[PDB]
Amino acid sequence: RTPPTKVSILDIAGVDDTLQRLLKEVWFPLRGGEACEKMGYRYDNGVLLHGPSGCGKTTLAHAIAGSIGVAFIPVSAPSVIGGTSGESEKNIRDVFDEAIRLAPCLIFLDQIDAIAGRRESANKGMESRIVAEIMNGMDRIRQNTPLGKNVVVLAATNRPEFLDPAIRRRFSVEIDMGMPSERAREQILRSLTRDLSLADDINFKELAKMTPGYVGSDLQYVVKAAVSESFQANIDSLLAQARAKHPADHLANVSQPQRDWLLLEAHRDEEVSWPSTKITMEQFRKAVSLVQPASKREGFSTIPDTTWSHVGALEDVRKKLEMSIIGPIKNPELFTRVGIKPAAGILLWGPPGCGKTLVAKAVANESKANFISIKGPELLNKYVGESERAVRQLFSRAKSSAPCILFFDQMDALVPRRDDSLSDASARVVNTLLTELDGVGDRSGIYVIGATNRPDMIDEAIRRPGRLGTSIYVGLPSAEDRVKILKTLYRNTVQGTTDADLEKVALDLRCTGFSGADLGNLMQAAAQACLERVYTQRQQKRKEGEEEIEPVITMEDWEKALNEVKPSVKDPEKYMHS
Amino acid sequence: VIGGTSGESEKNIRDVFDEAIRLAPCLIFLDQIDAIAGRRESANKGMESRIVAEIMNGMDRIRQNTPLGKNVVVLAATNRPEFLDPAIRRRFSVEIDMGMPSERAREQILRSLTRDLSLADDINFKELAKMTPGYV
Amino acid sequence: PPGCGKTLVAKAVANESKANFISIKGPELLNKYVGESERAVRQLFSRAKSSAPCILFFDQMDALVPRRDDSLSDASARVVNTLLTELDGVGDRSGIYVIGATNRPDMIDEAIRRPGRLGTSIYVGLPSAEDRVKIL
Amino acid sequence: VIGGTSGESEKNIRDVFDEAIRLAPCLIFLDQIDAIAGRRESANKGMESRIVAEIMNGMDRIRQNTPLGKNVVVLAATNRPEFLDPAIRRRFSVEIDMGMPSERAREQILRSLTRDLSLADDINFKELAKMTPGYV
Ligand SMILES: Nc1ncnc2c1ncn2[C@@H]1O[C@H](COP(=O)(O)OP(=O)(O)OP(=O)(O)O)[C@@H](O)[C@H]1O
Ligand SMILES: Nc1ncnc2c1ncn2[C@@H]1O[C@H](COP(=O)(O)OP(=O)(O)OP(=O)(O)O)[C@@H](O)[C@H]1O
Ligand SMILES: Nc1ncnc2c1ncn2[C@@H]1O[C@H](COP(=O)(O)OP(=O)(O)OP(=O)(O)O)[C@@H](O)[C@H]1O
Repeated sequence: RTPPTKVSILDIAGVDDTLQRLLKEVWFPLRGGEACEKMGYRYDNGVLLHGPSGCGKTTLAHAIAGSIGVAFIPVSAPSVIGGTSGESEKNIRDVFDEAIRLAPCLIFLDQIDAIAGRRESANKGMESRIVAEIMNGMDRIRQNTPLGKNVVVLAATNRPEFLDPAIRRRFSVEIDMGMPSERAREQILRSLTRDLSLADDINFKELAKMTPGYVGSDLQYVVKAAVSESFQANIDSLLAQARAKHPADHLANVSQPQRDWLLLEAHRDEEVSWPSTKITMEQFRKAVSLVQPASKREGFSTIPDTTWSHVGALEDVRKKLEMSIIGPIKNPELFTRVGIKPAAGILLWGPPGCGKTLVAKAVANESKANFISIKGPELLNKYVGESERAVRQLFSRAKSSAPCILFFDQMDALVPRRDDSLSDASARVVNTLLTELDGVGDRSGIYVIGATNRPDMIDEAIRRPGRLGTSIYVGLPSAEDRVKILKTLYRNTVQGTTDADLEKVALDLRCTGFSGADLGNLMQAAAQACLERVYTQRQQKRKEGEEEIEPVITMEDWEKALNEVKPSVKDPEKYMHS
Repeated sequence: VIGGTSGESEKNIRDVFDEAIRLAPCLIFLDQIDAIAGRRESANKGMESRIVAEIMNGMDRIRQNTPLGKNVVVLAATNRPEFLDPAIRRRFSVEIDMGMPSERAREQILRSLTRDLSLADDINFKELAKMTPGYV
Repeated sequence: PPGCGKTLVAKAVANESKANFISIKGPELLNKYVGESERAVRQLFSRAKSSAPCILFFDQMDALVPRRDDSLSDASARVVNTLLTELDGVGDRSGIYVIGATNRPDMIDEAIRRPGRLGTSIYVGLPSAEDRVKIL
Repeated sequence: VIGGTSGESEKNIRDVFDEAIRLAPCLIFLDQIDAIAGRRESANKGMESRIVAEIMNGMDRIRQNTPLGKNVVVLAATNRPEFLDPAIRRRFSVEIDMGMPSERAREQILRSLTRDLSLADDINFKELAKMTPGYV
């Protein structure tokens, strides 16, 4: 005999719509058994729960059992497997036999991909036999049902693709336990906080709002993180106290962590009373900063220290970018009220080294959003079915977590291989990419940025609206802009700043025919010439006559460097026309 | 037809064909054939390829015995012709396409299901069937 | 031109005839398998044949058709040849009318353009005032 | 002959040859040989090359045993000679070309089949054969 367990039903929240559906399907057959028997109509047999790990699949099942008050038969993935080749099958039979005999009951199959995976992926004669046993059992239930047998088979899996298509057909009802909403997260936070003494400054609503792609397990951890952060005060107190009881002078210290450890080791049997303190909103923010879960293994590239102050000029472009990306992320209220859908993607095109890569990062930084950079051919594999699968995976990861900027550097590699016939592998990848782009427009958060030094050979299909429609040109031909760039570069030095010198340098003819990369090089060249002057002068004086070093840079150094240096890019006609 | 040990499956296929040829007139019905005989290139198992071979051998045996007084017709049902091995496709001669279900057919199916239910007078199964395009 | 209402015109014709309509768009045809692509195309025509009158619509044909004038691969060659074969077959029996649409006409094989296949080349545009007000 | 584990395949080949040499007179028929013994350069698997080796070993064993009273002839059928490994080609001595059925050949085949039927006087098998292009 196996009676039900006592689990809290008030623990799970944020699953309003899904729980309602589950109720409808499970309540009628289990609770009103006499009614269903009289009518003669047939009901729901199998309920499959899917979604990521730690989503509360096992808990939901346990809760449902306890709440209804029916008999719970837990079937875990390795619980039925025996030693001899026959005991496993015998046990499966006994499980189903006892289950049909005693009613009402709930059979729960936790982690089903370990028992019934694809029969083509299993070359063993035992695994295929087990799948067959399950099928046979399912049929037996269906036949017995009109008498008074009431058993519902619940099941939980982490991946639907690994399951055998045959068992998928057998199971009729499916519930997706995915990613929660703002309201849902708020509820989860309250459930966890329930046993804690929160301060008045804590607003769970604010936490929930500023918590984008976090799951039930993640929120659980954020609460735990806060607990550890608060108890740092007690650690400091103990350290001071220990250094007074056992001084040990300066013999116990070589470093800081080691000395702390040693003091505690000496104490051992010393019991201390811990005061119950309340948590602040500041402690939660600190805890949040140190958390990185769920989509941590994705390959999340951290945002650099690049701001708008690092980019000289391009003020028009800055404003346009703010509208498109920062507009929807920071002000969702504004967009919903006016009536327009949020963006999908932009394309940065123009001459090399003009700040395209920088702009992408800068925008990501500003928005305080996530950033992923895939450059040129970082997709392709040696196998026949991995490149396409990988692309699919990227979009799946992006869909799961948002806000994020997906950056594709040098699209000049993948896109031109369409207009002229070359390969089959390249064809499959680009077609999958087009497919993935089309399959996303509603439920944004993921903004795709593309960059290319060559706008020439690219397929018009990719350019079409809904895919990468906003074509932003990054070029450089004006005087005012150059002065701003010079100031921006010479801003990051640390007396003598000299503004007048910067303007004059910009005015010169040689400077007119330059680019961002060229100006950077000029600055470096000037610095090198200055070093030569400092070295020659200092060595002569020290040897003949130790003095001080002068890092100052005058105009003579700039003038000499300017005379020598020549431009990189020659013809702008190629970029503009094509 | 699938068993536990690597040999019982093949033995059963033989027994099925043997009893079938012995007793006549009969109709052998192979329901869902893509699970037994899929493409031999897509099956990396040594048992699956062996089963396809057993079916082929059985087919030949029937052809030889036939002029005596053996009358057996092999019916088969599949959901997808692409998944079937081109070899077995060649063996089978007659093909019938049971396509898109009709208005009349849907009406009949609805009646079969409703049979145990107490329907009201305002319900017109004919109207339901008409406004039900691509449902199976 | 791109986005002139090709889909709308196609539906209007189909609706008026009170006939069936099937729409297969560009890359929503391609699979990972090799020998299944040709069998799938055969299946589409078989389904269309079974339920006639029907209009078979192919949106954005710029993908499949240009891979003839220049030697790319073997897979693309088989698919296009099967398509040409399927088109030639349907003409006397009829009931199934194939409509193709593309925003780009340049690189296309003249063989597909020949009368009896996709021979009737109709040029479409969008320059009307009344329509623009409705869109706004 | 192919099994599940890496060894059962080879064991079976041995058993086939062993039983065959023991019992005489017999005819061993290898149907579709390019699937078992293809070119060893085109097969990057360590199992396929090993199987070709097993066949070669078996062939030698027969030659040695022969002067006692062992009478076994190995027949084989293939669709393409170019796909076969040059090594096995050398082992095999006699070759028969079963070519394309011409107008004359088709006429003969028709007669073979009609043999048990009561044909009318208006039937000219010669006319049928003439107007039957690519039939096997
Ligand atoms: N939605 C949720 N609400 C509240 N608590 C949750 C939720 N999801 C998980 N938890 C906490 O995390 C624990 C793990 O839940 P559970 O084991 O049911 O997840 P799961 O999806 O079944 O994981 P797996 O399928 O990998 O076993 C629970 O004991 C619970 O305390
Ligand atoms: N406006 C700018 N401000 C600061 N640095 C710049 C600017 N433009 C170019 N650079 C310098 O050029 C380098 C490359 O910039 P970025 O990669 O963004 O240019 P790009 O247009 O992507 O061309 P490419 O990557 O092909 O060189 C950076 O390391 C940066 O120091
Ligand atoms: N996704 C859609 N599919 C079909 N019709 C649409 C769609 N969106 C809008 N419409 C209708 O068509 C008109 C807008 O025309 P639109 O510019 O979308 O060209 P279309 O040919 O209809 O769409 P598409 O170019 O995507 O095929 C509107 O009056 C609207 O009622």
